[PDB]
Amino acid sequence: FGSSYPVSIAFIVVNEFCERFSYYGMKAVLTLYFLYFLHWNEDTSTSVYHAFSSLCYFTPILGAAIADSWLGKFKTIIYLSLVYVLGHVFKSLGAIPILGGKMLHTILSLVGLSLIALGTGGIKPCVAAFGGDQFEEEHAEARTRYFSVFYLAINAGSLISTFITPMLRGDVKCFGQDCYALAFGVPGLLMVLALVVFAMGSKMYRKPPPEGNIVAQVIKCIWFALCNRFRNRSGDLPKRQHWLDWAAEKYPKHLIADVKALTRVLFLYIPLPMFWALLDQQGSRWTLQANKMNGDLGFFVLQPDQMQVLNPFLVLIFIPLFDLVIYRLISKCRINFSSLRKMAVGMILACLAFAVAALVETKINGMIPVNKLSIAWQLPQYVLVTAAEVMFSVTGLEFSYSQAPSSMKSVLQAAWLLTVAVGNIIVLVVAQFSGLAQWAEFVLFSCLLLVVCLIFSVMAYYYVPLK
Amino acid sequence: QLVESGGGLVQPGGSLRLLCVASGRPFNDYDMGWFRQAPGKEREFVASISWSGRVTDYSDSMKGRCTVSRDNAKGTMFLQMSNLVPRDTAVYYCAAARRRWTFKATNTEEFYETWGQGTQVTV
Ligand SMILES: CC1=C(C(=O)O)N2C(=O)[C@@H](NC(=O)[C@H](N)c3ccc(O)cc3)[C@H]2SC1
Repeated sequence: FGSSYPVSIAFIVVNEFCERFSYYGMKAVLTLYFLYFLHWNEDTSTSVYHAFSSLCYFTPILGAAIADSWLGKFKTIIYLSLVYVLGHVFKSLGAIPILGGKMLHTILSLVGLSLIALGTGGIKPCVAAFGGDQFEEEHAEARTRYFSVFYLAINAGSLISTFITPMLRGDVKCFGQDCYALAFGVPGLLMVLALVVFAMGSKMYRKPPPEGNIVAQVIKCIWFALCNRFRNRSGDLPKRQHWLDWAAEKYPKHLIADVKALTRVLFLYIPLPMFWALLDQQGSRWTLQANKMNGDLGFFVLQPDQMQVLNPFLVLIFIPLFDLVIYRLISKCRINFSSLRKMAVGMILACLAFAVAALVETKINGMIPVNKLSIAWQLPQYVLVTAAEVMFSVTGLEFSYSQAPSSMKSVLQAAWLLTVAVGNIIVLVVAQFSGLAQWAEFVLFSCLLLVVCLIFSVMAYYYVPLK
Repeated sequence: QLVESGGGLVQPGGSLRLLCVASGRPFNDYDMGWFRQAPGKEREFVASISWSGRVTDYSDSMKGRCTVSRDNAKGTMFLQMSNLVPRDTAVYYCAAARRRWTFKATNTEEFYETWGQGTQVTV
């Protein structure tokens, strides 16, 4: 309406919602489909679920490599959305028990899962980079609000999925048997709708062309830089003032600078997988903690598992609260939150959330059940962790964009998602080790988060901003 | 390994509780399931319980209703049938399968490698 926000983002945000919703609709039923339709092991079902999740987390590499080196965005997004839709077609087509059995179902399900992972890893970074690219580089104030609304749409899709998916798998009769075809068809239709709404804004988007084989040039420049300093028995100036400064006999400065910026941001992100792994220990351990506290609430019996819903919901209350109020208040005075202090204070908030969880666990273990904790008293730690997530993830998206060279805007987003992926891998590997008391586990997680925050703050103090 | 099943006769419309005792190796490393072989029939899947007990499945019949559940300590797994009808007058086998990655259907005989002895639960 004459503002600084292009109408085109209206198509992007509405797309991402329709995507996340669909994704969270398909993932939720996934395990059950393995167990009660394909009749797989608990081991096999869990392994396939985790492998699918890891592939979804790691395909952003392929997505960004395509987008920033070839076809640009809006053609990586379009084609990978088509791949996503084909994967959904196979998934739903492989869940109707009328054709084949135990051989066609398995193959179709696995192929659909692979295609879904490929599509997700390549609709994730490219869509965010595209929406950011819709804004002029001078409009960094509106781009932050756009990223806040992007995260808000993601979380709203997650919440609506958690609230609507059981309605689709409850007492349905696809073919003399539970209706898993609908549980995947509805996400498939939502993905198709997301693709349609995205493609309907084609005439409005601000498609910037790719700048060449960015990935190949970056790899070649780094390899030449690391090979040229090898002046073992001789040499006087292998590479001075940086490890990229004498990789300049080729690769003009306009590429050396971009490689430098990418390297700086990657070094900054180095410890983020640890933070993601530590923060992810709140959808499982906190459910176990909630299992040991009263959940009547006096009004409605609240199952511990339902407490998970409090993560997205609180975010929907903090994203507008922060971006519109708290941050504004921080800007009322001289205080300068530089998008890297926001992330550090978010890490600190997560550390405090796990410290509060440890204190609550100690209080639970202090029973002797007159002093039985309600399902409340889990509210403070959820509030703290959700505030940490809001102040970290949105700021990290904006930081990955604003600090990315124009030629590799969707590669820094891929690096962000890959920190998330490595955090997931760390979670997977550490899940097999459990020999500590729950209160000691929470204390250890809080201490580890404090150490991670300290390391990240020290590294971000010496970070050289792109400019 | 070396699963032993113990049941007995019951009356129509009553509830019976079969027991499967596994001895020799840990009971937290085995996916377990129940099968029945009515005289003249091949074998019918009855119920399944995973190694951890979290995942439990029952055949379409599961006459009236069933409830399978294991106790990894002492290796006792039991099946709780409630509304037994003149059918299901069959020997109930106990099948034990180790933990492993596989695409075999958990509700089939091919999936399970260790079979116990039957128990004639007539009605
Ligand atoms: C990069 C990334 C992703 C993603 O891979 O697409 N995002 C989601 O998906 C979002 N998740 C939430 O908004 C949830 N409130 C949430 C739940 C647990 C967490 O440790 C962090 C965020 C965010 S998170 C980081």
